[PDB]
Amino acid sequence: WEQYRDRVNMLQQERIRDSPLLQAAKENDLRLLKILLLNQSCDFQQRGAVGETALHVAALYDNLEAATLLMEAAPELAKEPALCEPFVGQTALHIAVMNQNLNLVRALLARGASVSARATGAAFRRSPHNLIYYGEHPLSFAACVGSEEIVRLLIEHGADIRAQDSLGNTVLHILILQPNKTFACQMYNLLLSYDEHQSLELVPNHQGLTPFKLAGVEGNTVMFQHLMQKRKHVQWTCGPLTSTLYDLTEIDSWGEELSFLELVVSSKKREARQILEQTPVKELVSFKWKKYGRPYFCVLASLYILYMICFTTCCIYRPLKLRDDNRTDPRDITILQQKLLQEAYVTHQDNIRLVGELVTVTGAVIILLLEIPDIFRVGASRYFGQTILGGPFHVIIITYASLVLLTMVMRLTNMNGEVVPLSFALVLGWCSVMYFARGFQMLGPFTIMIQKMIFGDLMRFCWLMAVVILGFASAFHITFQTEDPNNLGEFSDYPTALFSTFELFLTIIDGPANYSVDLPFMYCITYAAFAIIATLLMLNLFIAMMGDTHWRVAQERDELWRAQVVATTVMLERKMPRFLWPRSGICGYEYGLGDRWFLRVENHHD
Amino acid sequence: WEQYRDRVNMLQQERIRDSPLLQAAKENDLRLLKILLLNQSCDFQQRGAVGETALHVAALYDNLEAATLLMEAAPELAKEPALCEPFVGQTALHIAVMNQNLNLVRALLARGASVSARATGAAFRRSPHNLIYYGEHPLSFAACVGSEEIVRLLIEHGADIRAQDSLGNTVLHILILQPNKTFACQMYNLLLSYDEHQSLELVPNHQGLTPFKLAGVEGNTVMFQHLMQKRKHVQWTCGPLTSTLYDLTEIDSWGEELSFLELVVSSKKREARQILEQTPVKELVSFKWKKYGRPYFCVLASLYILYMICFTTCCIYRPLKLRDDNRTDPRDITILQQKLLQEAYVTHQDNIRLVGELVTVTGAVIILLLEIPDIFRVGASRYFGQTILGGPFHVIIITYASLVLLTMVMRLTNMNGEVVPLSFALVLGWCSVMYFARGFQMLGPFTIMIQKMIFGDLMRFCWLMAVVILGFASAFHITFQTEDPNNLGEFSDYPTALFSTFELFLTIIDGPANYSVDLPFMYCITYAAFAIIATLLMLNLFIAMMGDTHWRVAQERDELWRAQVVATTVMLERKMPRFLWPRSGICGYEYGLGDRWFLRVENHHD
Repeated sequence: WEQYRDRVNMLQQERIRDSPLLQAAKENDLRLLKILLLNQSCDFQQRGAVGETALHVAALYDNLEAATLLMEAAPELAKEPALCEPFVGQTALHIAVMNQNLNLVRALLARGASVSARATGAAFRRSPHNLIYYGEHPLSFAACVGSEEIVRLLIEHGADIRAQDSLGNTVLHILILQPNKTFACQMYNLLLSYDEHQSLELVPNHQGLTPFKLAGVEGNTVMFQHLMQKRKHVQWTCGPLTSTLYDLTEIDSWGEELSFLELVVSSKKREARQILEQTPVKELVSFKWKKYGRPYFCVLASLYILYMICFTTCCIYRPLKLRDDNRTDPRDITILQQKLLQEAYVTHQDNIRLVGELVTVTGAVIILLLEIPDIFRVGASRYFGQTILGGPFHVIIITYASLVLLTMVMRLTNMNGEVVPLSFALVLGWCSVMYFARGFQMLGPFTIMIQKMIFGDLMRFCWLMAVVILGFASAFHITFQTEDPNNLGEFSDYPTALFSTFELFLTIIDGPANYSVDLPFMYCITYAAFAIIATLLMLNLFIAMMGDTHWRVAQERDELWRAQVVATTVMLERKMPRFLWPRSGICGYEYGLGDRWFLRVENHHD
Repeated sequence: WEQYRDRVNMLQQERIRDSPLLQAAKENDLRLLKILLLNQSCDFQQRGAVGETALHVAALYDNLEAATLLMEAAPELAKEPALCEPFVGQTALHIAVMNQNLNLVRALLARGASVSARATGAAFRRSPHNLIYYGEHPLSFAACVGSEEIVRLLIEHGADIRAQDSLGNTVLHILILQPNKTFACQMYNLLLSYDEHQSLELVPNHQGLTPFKLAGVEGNTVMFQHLMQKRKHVQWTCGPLTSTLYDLTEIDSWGEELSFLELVVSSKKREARQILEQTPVKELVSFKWKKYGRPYFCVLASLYILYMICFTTCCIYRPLKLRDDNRTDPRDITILQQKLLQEAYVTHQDNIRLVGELVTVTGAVIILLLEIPDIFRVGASRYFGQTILGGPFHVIIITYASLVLLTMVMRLTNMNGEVVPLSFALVLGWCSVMYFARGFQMLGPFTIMIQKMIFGDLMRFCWLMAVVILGFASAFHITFQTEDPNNLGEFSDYPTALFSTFELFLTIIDGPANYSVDLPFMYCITYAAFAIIATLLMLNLFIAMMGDTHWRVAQERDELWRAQVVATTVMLERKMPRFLWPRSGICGYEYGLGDRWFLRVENHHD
């Protein structure tokens, strides 16, 4: 919260100016500081707003001389941390490390500053309010500021490289989370130089992520390449051809419930799908998709299309009889009604439809039993919100299965009105065939474009379209409110006028005309204005903005489709039985590499 | 006027060649000048067309030797200015300063040229006829030509830095108005070096603008950054984090009736909205919008939508009865008429509609008493013409309120025909909901695109559209003028033919066909030509030009939407009560900075 941080800095500067010791520490006025520190009647434990000492203020404003005379006067101030909520564990060593002062860090370490101090304040937690996240320990601070000498000098004073913060992150995790990806790899190597192993690279955080899995999730492609330099083995280089064995242990994750690939492809960060196009991963997912994933996806698409053909055939042949009562309203055109449950199964064709309806019911039950554990396995927002995992398609297939079971309930209890859930089920279940467009380069990018338009600019067109429809529909309705509806019935009542104005917006019905009668002139003026504003202008502006969007997100559509193919492959390997999905890669016992499994990549370089 | 300036130069060169003294001053022929100046029977006060002396002609053509021999011969020519209308106050010192001749300026200043001479001619006023605007005094001329030595030497001779021209502009104002923004900041610093204070930077012009407010209005972003360097205070720099206090005294304008932000966002210059994206301003307006402006705008949008729902409901349930007379015309389809005032309020539902109509009337009265003082506060052209301030939306909401009160007048006086102002009021009042699209990133840019298309290429499409409609409608009308209108009635008379050709232009009605009868062949030829030229070609050309426009002004649409958000925030703070809008920023009495208010910006720089 910006107001809270501003009010904290208000209090901090007020208590710095209010205390002469903190004021002399902030400025370089060492003289008044000297007369203050020759006073032996105080322990120099004066605190600011957040409980910081004068050594913290001297370290903050880079006053090395004021700081060193403070520790000659009071040597215990190096151990003292700040106390209040934004700075629960900040010491002067943290400020000296973050300011990258070698002499100040040496001077604090000479008098006994703790290297294991945890800055557990709210200003150091991984928060989007905070601009940086350097961890809690001075070693992670030194690794993140890029000062290798402070890292070496802290390790020589006993800084734990295995120290974890409140999120469970070690120094490797925090180094991966840095935006300065260039020298973060060099600092990663420098911290790996003191590993000595129960290795630091295999330590997970509180989310269960190792630094390899965290670099996969966060989309750190530079750190991913740097980490897979240490996991590759060049077999031979014959001319331009090079054979390389890549370790698949931390990528394939064969004996793992939650795999590296699933964590990469279901990550909420945009650059995480750039991990899927790196050298060990792209070849692995390409082999998995082109060898097992595409035929199984085609088979599942074929049986789902046959299932929807059966459901459509059962919908067409649904049991209807002639209506019992007689029509008194001339506007009533209903001639048929639903049969009762006893009347609906007295024919051989009715028994065939019963077999098909049982197939439809057990298919909806199969869909629910196959996707409810997938809701319970991951986050429900992450299940239904990810374009890559198939979120809206999961929404509409669960809705289709629920509508099919609701139609079964209404059929068993003789409830009239099955046309409503049957129509929603037909539309949604057939639109769920567009999930299987992911398997093809032609159809998948266009389906992603359709979804991006639905949740994008069609939604923003709908508000202003409803505004124009409401105004012009009310004008059209009150224009024809005094006229005979038998001559022009497009605006006879207000819902009909709203629907007619919606249809005239999209120009899917003709303009209401009757040349044998005299129409109101306000209809002519209002419809001319509606034709200029809605038809000629807002439709084609929406079409042009859709064309601009289609030009602008074409690349992102392509990475989203490749990530959708990877997600489909991961889901298919996870959910299908293991005998249909053999282990990818080759085992490495003949290479002297143990029971590990490897991917062989042969590449040509000039 | 170019003809006037050309005729002045005609006269000027005619009187330069006509007088031997001015001719000898123009050329470097110092010999004939010497025989002229040894004549002691003349005071050498010969004047040209605009009353200039020979010293002016010598300074114009960079004749230093002729000028100094003129000043030895006639020393009083340095005091003499030109006299006529384009050069009312121009002296030879002005020409010497503008030509950047150090020796000539020194020679004029040695013999008593006035440093306080005001060039009040028409060639020096701030005019779009004039290419440059350097002010009226030689100090502003020296500041604007970029010669720092002439500035220093004029101040050493007593040039007033607080001198104002006819527009009230000081040298700081004129330095801001220069297009050469690079060294204008250096000259601004050089003139601020002699300020000694009642400061020069706090002096307003005749428009009330200080140089800070003028740099805001004119969009001088370089001068704005340069002026906000002197109004910022860096608190601390801890690692990559920097905390800076920015002064909000000349930006927020809390106790001022016309604020800096309002003057920036309602400026008629295009680059002024680039002021709103600078470091102290963008954070301030973002905090103001995201903390108070967006919820108040959402609440006002919700109550306006509820008000239009009430107005639409009162329009739907408007009092109508069966018509008294009988229909003799078979083309007449009117079955209902308006009730009288005594007949319209004899029902409980009629009383509910009366309550809703009173709500509608008091809402229109609230709209008028809320926006008429806003017309009187600013320029009416600037109120109704600015896209950023909401000009056309103000036009249509004032028109809607006027139509509602007109409908009240017709209802009270039993005037038939309320459907016309009710229909215009319904369309315009519902289209006024699109004003509240400014609060959202989805809707606001698209509404700006709609307005830019309405006042842009739809207008230019309408003329050629009316041309094609007139020609083809007249051809269609005279084609079917001899035919039976009961078989094809689209072109029975000329307004119907015009409306039908308008609808066939946009393809919102079908082509007139009747296969049971024989149509004229000229209808087929003319409609084929109309379908090729108007439908296939001009519509899609207008759509393609709209798509090109949508591609080309997308960026400008984005700055216009951000400026609209700033304008909405400024209007909401100005018009709502002060207890709903607390003062932005933090007070600075604990920083040793007085009663000023500051914005704290914490930024990260690597």
